[PDB]
Amino acid sequence: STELTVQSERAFQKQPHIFNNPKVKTSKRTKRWYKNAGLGFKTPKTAIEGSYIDKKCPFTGLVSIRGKILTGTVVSTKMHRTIVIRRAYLHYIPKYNRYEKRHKNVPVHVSPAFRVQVGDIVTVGQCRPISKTVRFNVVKVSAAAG
Amino acid sequence: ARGPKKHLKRLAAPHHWLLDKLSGCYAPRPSAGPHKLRESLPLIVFLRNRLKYALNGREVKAILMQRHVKVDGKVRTDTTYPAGFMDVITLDATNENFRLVYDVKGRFAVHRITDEEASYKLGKVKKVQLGKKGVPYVVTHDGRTIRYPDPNIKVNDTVKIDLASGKITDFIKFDAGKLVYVTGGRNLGRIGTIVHKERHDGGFDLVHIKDSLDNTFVTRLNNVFVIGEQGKPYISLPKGKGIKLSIAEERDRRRAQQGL
Amino acid sequence: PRAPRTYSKTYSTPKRPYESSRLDAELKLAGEFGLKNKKEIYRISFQLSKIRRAARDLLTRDEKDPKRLFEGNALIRRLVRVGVLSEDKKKLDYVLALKVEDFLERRLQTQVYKLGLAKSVHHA
Amino acid sequence: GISRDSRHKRSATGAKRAQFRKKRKFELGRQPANTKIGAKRIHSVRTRGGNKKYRALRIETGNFSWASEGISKKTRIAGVVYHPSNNELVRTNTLTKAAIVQIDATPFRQWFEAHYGQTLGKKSKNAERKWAARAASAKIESSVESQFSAGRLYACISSRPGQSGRCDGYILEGEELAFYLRRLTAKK
RNA sequence: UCUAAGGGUCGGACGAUCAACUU
RNA sequence: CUCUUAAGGUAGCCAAAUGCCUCGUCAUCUAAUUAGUGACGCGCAUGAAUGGAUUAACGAGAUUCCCACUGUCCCUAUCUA
RNA sequence: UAUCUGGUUGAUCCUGCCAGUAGUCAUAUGCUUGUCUCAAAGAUUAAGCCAUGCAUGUCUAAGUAUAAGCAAUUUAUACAGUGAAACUGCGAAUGGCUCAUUAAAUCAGUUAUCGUUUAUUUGAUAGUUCCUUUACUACAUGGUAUAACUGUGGUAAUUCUAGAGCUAAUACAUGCUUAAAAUCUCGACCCUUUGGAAGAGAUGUAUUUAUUAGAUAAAAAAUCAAUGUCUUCGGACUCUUUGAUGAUUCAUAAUAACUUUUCGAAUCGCAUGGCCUUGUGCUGGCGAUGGUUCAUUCAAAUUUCUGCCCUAUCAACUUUCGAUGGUAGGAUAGUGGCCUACCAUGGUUUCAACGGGUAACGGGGAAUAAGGGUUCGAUUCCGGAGAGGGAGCCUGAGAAACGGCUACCA
RNA sequence: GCGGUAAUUCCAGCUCCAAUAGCGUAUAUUAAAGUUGUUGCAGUUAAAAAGCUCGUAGUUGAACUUUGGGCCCGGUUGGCCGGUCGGAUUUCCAACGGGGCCUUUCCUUCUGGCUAACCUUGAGUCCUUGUGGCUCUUGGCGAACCAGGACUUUUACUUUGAAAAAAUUAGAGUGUUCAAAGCAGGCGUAUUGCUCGAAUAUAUUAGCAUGGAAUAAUAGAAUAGGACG
RNA sequence: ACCCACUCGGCACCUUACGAGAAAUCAAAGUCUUUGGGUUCUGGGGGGAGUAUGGUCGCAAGGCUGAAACUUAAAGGAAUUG
RNA sequence: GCCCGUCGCUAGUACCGAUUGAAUGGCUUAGUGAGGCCUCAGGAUCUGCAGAGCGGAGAAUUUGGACAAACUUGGUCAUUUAGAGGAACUAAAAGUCGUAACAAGGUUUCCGUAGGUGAACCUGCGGAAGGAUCAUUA
Repeated sequence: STELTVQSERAFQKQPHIFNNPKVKTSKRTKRWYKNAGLGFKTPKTAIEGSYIDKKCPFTGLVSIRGKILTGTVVSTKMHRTIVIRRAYLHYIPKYNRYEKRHKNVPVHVSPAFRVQVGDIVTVGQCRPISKTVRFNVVKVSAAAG
Repeated sequence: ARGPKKHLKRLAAPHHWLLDKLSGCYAPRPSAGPHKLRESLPLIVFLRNRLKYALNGREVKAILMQRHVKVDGKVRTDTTYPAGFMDVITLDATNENFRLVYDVKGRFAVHRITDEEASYKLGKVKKVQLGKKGVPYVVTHDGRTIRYPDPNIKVNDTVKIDLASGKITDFIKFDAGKLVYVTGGRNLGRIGTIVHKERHDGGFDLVHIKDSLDNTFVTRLNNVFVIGEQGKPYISLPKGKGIKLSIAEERDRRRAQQGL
Repeated sequence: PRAPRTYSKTYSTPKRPYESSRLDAELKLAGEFGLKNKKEIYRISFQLSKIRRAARDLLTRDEKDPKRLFEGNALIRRLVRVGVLSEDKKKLDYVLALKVEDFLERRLQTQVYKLGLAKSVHHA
Repeated sequence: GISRDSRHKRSATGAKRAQFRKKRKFELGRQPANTKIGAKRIHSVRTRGGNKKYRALRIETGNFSWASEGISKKTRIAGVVYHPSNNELVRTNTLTKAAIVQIDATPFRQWFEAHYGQTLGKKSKNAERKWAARAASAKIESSVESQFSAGRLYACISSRPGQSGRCDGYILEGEELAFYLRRLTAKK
């Protein structure tokens, strides 16, 4: 969808335990915390130079990516900070010795360090259930057409 | 099921203990201890079924009540005690000394040793970790923990405990060309070198192995146990040297050896 | 809940029960070898069909296939140690040409009366 | 009794699952503690493993951190102003995490006037060597210095007193403070 | 006894101001 | 098979407001039913724009049953102008 | 071990079926029946009901002995053997039975817990506990309150129990001990410096909170805030600490606070020795049980991905009351709409959802045998669920227990 | 389909037949059944091509882009001798694949860590008139693989492997007396111990790691916003 | 325009049949047990029955979808002689 | 020869069918609401630090919330199930009516559609050949 204006919500969304002592003067306005998630996944600039919060982003957040890493195409970009990915695949029947087309949809969380849409073939990784369906978080994203 | 389990069924025990299907519903269900039960060995298994010294667990219990046994030089009286790899077992009423290790067929082996070499052992470092008060510590595969280690030690290496004082001494790192025992899978019991490590960040890095016969095979890393330098094990090895003959070589050796 | 006791049966019936030639030959061997009923014949044929199954299984494979080599040699030396087979037919093809009368000659019932001591299979 | 399970819940496809097993204690839930403000009333609780939880109910004397000064005091808890989840919590002056309040100022006052030797928005040559050394770090934000005149200071919670039994938090500073200040003049 | 939501007017993402009834 | 009509009542519908016999027969609703309904039909004397059959909806139209309600009643009493 | 045959016709060739055949670890039944070995067995219908009886209790040298028990036999006037009963501790949550439920529910295989608790085992681990710090505070050791027992008794009746009177603990509840060290605050004063300083106090662990470190990807300069060592008093600063993971706010340490303050041994059996300043002085072994935290084990819960039979005369479902998601909180051991406020309108589907049916627990596996398949799998192993049905619940590490309790129904 | 008076089928008797301590019956199921058909049915007339056409999903979907040549490497079978006291290796021989080079032919690249190998050579010698031969650091090899940055278009398929509970299945060895079975057991001095064992395979579909790069798809650079530098 | 010749695509025809088929017959009904170019639909003994019920569409007739119990050893196809 | 439908007797299968037909089980609204859990309270009874106060141990009872058994009524689906009367089918050996079809079956046959008729069926419109014509360039 978009990115908010950070403190749009009733509560001061911030990075916990990240203190920026106003007695100390500085050219930076906020101590930003971020990280690499590893597996060679490249942390984007936007995490580090941005002001968005998204605790559930693997960058600048408190989830920890580990487990499986999937890829898939994007089909729904509606909800706030979460999407749905379609995983197409095949299923082998020995009786006829053939395949057929099956698929499964994967609701995931997405960071507002990415900015995505339909298409946009995805890298996504397992992240310790988030809300009731969402077990996966975006890690990297591809372009579609150009 | 409302709690843990106090009873095991035969036909579920590890295949390498070599129990008959008959003679019971139930097997010892090894106690909690250093070693995980499927990777371990009970004392009753060691004595009754392998060394034949006793005939019933009744007698075996009587033996332990006599305190004839120690483990790592420590008297231990439990029937179901989970012994396992690199332990020490010694008996003084017969002055026999053993060391627990698998066959090339992955079965815990009758490997007798001297009174010395029941004076030391090995321990694979499963991890190092910074215990509180700033104090570091190390752990093993046999559940032991150690304070104040050699800083150069890191994970997956091995170490020479003394036995009884703890007291780590000279050790060996994980690095190429070293000598290794296998602790899992089809390759369990085998021996060979390190020839290459295959890294895979995310899980289950692999190690290629070459035996003395240039037979080559790969395993997971958690089933590794470095044991010394090539042509220089730090201990006394069992028969066969974890070298994995074929079935043809097996029967050939059997028929040729047997006779005269 | 103990270990189940393995078991099996040692024979198999025919598909076609009323066949003149089959009945006649079975009875011929019965009279020849001093037998009790068809179960024994069927049992020999059952073992034989097992063996020929194994034979086809091995011989499907390449020669030099270690499985076929090991198992064929072991099977062969078994069959010869029991003596059903001659000393020089020691190949996976001749075993297929093998038949039940070869098994039957190595019956104790036979070898006794063969080596005197009975004067009749029935006496034996 | 209560459950936290997701089997009572419908499915992703709006579907309705069956009663697969009866309720189990390892999925239990417990009813809350609408912690009010009063005498120290705390009921201890057996949790799983025999580990203990501590349900506060009526509190004063909260332990609050001052970040810039890096200290931590114990404060006569005053009252409640704002809560994002429900305004009822302010209406009842009921305490949770994220449960903004006012508190006494005098301990922080006397700490400041003790350490820096100064006053709050109005000899012993060793003590003088201390005060002069602490000088020029003895400045603060004007806005936070304001409430000192009033004697009642704004703070937030970091605890779950329905779990810990403790009511602990920290005085506001920075731009979070400015946010909730905009909220103060907006709501009150 | 309270809470929220629902307008106008004037000044440049807002600021000021006035009045309403309705859920 | 006959007499006989201009034609000989077809489609359809019923003891229906049209049927003597009649409280018609059968079933149902009832403890009990000349009631009502549904079926039957040689229908005294049904029947096709003298309109036949059905028909949602509407009816200060006629009728039966049910639920609730109640001095209609068992069974009367009391109070006010 | 790849096999067929009889029936339509007056006869012939096909299609197509009926019947015949063989097997069935798949049941019943009939007839018959000598032996050897081995051995399934109230699943099918009634997760229908049940008489009687049985199925979980437990002690070592080593927790509690005045049995007004026993034996007698021997150092013991505190006991010292054995040992009922009782207290205490542990277990009784395993095991065994059954398959009714359940249709991506379970279950199989494959992950993950940097998102969780963990009795027990094993290995590690605790010098700090009090007090304005000379007229102190049991440390050779501090306190009651109970059974068991005695006797008084009730009830038609149960493993019901009421009063009174004794008495222990590794029960219950209290409460001391201990080295120096440096580090921090506080400070009398003195003497002005470039400032030095007695002496007052704090500094185990746990809990909760805030903050900081937790480096490191390559090599050199200037400044300032402070504040450390060396001064060859102009000054330099040279050796200069850094853990692991693919990855963290991890490990851990530190500062300032917090706590109806967690722990830091008032316990038990064997032995019995050495040291004098001869007190019954001081030292002193073996092991048994406890205990904080960590690790390990035992597990446990959640959890990734793929996989379920029939049904379209089931095509839209989902959101009252979470239906999908977000933010915050609460609860959980813990993530999570798990629940609550508030907000958004999303979420699934002809690749078959939803609904229905299942005479459905899943699986490993069984039967049939050219092959590919089909059919089956209550059942000797794993996993799950249940204990007449529903719900709730105490204890404990662990149960929504049922050979445990409460309520409702039959 | 037998029976309506001389029943080859009924009732028995006689005789005879298959199996045999087992045999039959009923029901369910499997093969038979190529009568459910992926392998592997049929569709003019025997059942069955929609009245016809369009059409989304689905299924499928033309060809084409390094081929050829040359060099070396060293194997495992099969021969030709067999040296040898039935198994043995070198040459002679092919066959069969396998690996690495050159032919205009990434080897993902750095930043260093590491160098082993020499273009080295700084001194000459053991020793055949000397490049036969090796210790020996000072200019001068990357790959021999550590580890951080950057990507590599990605899938599908396939090979191999690991990881994969046991029991059951196949299956190895063994006189339970054979056999089902079991995992034993067998050898001396059987008065004073010796020892082998208790295999192996199958274990899929999903997931993981590797090799392969045909086949079938996908991407690129065309408003060059292209590339390398 | 008519004639010859040639080629595309049409309606069909004639002869043989290699081949196919149960046979009639067929240049497709062939290129099929030596069983695979792609793809949709339909059928599984006969009857009951295209009936019942449900749904839907239709003004209505009627259409589309589409059973069951029950019953039965034949029914049927091509072709030969009578 | 074969064969068709109505009618008729008998048996049976299922269908419609007034009867607000009956019955079992779920799921449920609404209502009622047990039970313990936590919670505001309470304070029989014991007690710390002449009596003082504060301060504990504390049962019965009690406020409130959640869980929620169970119950009432209605709805509701899923499965059985009664019913006058009606209307089909099937079957029977030795019934009534006729003779529609197979031959040019004696009106060639059949399909769809509409009407009518005791019955098979007749007729109308439009098709097919599965016909009783592979055929009239002469």
